[PDB]
Amino acid sequence: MAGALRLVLGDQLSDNLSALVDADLSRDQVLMVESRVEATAWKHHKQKLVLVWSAMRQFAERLRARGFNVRYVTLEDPDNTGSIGGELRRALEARAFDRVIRTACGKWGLESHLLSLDLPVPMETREDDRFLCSRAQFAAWAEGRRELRMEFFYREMRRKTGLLMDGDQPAGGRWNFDAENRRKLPPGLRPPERLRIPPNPTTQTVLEQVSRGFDDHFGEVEGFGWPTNPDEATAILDHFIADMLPSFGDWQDAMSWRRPFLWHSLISPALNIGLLDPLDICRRAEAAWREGRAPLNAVEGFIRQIIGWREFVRGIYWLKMPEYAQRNALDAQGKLPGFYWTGQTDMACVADTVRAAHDHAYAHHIQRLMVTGNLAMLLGVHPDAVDDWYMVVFADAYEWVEMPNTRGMATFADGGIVGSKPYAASGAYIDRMSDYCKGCRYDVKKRLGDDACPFNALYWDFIDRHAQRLAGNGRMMMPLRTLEKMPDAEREAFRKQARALRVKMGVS
Ligand SMILES: Cc1cc2nc3c(=O)[nH]c(=O)nc-3n(C[C@H](O)[C@H](O)[C@H](O)COP(=O)(O)OP(=O)(O)OC[C@H]3O[C@@H](n4cnc5c(N)ncnc54)[C@H](O)[C@@H]3O)c2cc1C
Ligand SMILES: Cc1nc2c(=O)[nH]c(=O)nc-2n(C[C@H](O)[C@H](O)[C@H](O)CO)c1C
Ligand code: SF4
Repeated sequence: MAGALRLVLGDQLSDNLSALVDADLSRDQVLMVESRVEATAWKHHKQKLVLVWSAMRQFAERLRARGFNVRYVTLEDPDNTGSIGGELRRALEARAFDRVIRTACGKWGLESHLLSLDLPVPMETREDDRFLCSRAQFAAWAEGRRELRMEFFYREMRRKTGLLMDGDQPAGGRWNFDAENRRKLPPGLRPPERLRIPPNPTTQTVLEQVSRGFDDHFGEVEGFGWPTNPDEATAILDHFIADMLPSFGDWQDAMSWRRPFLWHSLISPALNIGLLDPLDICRRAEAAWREGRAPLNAVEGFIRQIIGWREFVRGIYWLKMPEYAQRNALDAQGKLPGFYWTGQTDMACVADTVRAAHDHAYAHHIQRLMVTGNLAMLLGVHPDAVDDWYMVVFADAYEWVEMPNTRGMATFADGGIVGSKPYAASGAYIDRMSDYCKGCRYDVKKRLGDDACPFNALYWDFIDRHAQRLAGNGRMMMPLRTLEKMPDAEREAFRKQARALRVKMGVS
C-alpha cells in the first residue's frame, strides 16, 4: 500500500476525472506537467498556451486545497525532461508507488505512446467518462453500418441521454428543427457585445511568460479573454444561456464582417479542457426551453452540436485512427497559401477569418467550414498542411475534434466518412450568408478575369476535376448537371483560371 501516481493532463482539468476516482489522499500523488513536447507538437496559438497553463496551475491549487498532494512540474523547472513519459519516470523515482493511474487522452499518438511505455510499476488506463458516448459504445453503434451518419447517431444520443425527450418521443414531435432558407443578418441588426474574462493574477503571470518565451508561435496574446477556471467558465455559460441562446437558432450559419462571435457560446476552449461538463451544459439549455426562456429550435440546435456533432467526431476519430490521419481521398498535394498565416489577401471573407484566428484564437463553425476549409479543399491543399493550420490557430483545437472536422467534414480527405459529401461552395454561398462581398474588391458575380471572386473558378474546377467520383457519391447531382450543360470553352476557361489562382496563391 504505497499508493498511486495519478496523471492529469492539460485537457483533463475536472474534479470528476476518472483518474482521480477513489483517490487515497493520504498516499497518492497527482502529477501535472507543463510539457514542451506538448507545447510544440504543433506551434499552438499563444492564447492556447496561456489558457492551458493558467487553467492547469489553477486546477493544481484547487486539488491542493482539497487535500491532494500534487507534483506540479513547471516550464521553468530545470529538471523537467519535457515529456509526459519522462516526467512519469522521474516521479516514480522520487518516491515509492504501487501503480500509475491515468485517463485515456485525446491524441492517438500520445495515447499509443503511453500505452507502450515500459514503467517499473503497472499503469492503469481509465476511459474518459466526461464524454457522453464511450469509445466502446460508439464502436457498437457503428458496427455493420455502411455509412456513419450524424442524423442517426444523434437520435441514439437523444434517447440515451434523455435530453429533450417527452417519454419515448422527441420534444415537439421531431428530432431536428434545422431550417433551410436561413440567410445573412439584416442590415440594421447589430450583434450584441459578448462577455470576456479579464485575466486573473495566475493568467496574467502565464501571459507574461508566454509573451517572452514563445514569441515565435502564431497569434496575439494581448486581449486574452478566455475563461481559465470553472467560475469564469460558468460565467461565460450563464451569459450565453441568458442572453444568446434564445437567438442561437436564427444566426448559426451567418457571417458578419469583424463581428467574430455573433450569438455563439464561445465555450469550446473551456469545455475541451474540462472546465465545463457536456451533460450539465445541455441540461441548462433544456431547462431554458422547458421554462419558457428559449425556443425549442434554438435549444435543440445547441444540444445537437454537443451531444451530436462533438460526440460523433470523437467516435469517428477513435474508431478510424490511426489510418484516418493518413487518408487523402482527393489526392490533394498543394501548399497552404501564406495568407492563412498573415491574413494578407484581398479575399475579404478569408481575411476576416484569419483576423479572428490571429486576434482571438477563434472563428465560428461556418467560417471554419465554408470559408477557410472549403477554400483549402478547392485549392487542393495537402491535408497535413490543413490539419496543421487548424491545430495551431484555434484555442479549442485538439486532434480528436480537429481532425474529423477538418480532414473529414471540411475537406473530404476522408472520402466522406464524417460528412457524406464534400461541402464545396462557390462565392455565391458566402455572399448569401454574409455581408462580405460588397466590401470585397472581388466581384462575386464573375468567374473569370482578375476581378473574379476566386471561389467561383475554384469551385467549378473542383467539381470538374472530381466529376467522375462525385457522380458516384450520390448527393452532388445538381452541380454535375450544371457542369455537363456547360460548353467546352466555358469549362476550359475556368480550368485555366483555377490554374492561375493556384500559382498566384502559392499552392501548386
Ligand atoms: C474545419 C473545422 C475544424 C474544427 N476544429 C475544431 C476544434 O479543433 N475544436 C472544436 O472544439 N471544434 C472544432 N470545430 C467545430 C466547431 O467549429 C467548433 O466547436 C465551434 O466553432 C466552437 O465555437 P463555440 O464554442 O462558440 O460553439 P457553438 O457554435 O456555440 O456550438 C456549441 C458547442 O457545440 C460543439 N460543437 C459545435 N460544432 C461542433 C463540431 N462540428 N464538432 C465538434 N463539436 C462541435 C462545441 O462543443 C461548441 O462549444 C471545427 C469545425 C470545422 C469545420
Ligand atoms: C499546450 C499544451 N500543454 C500541455 C502541457 O503542458 N501539459 C499537458 O499535460 N497537456 C498539454 N496540452 C494538452 C496536450 O498536448 C493534449 O492535447 C491533450 O493531453 C490531449 O488529451 C497542451 C495543448
Ligand atoms: S467576393 Fe469572394 S473572396 Fe470576396 S468576400 Fe465574397 S466570397 Fe469572399
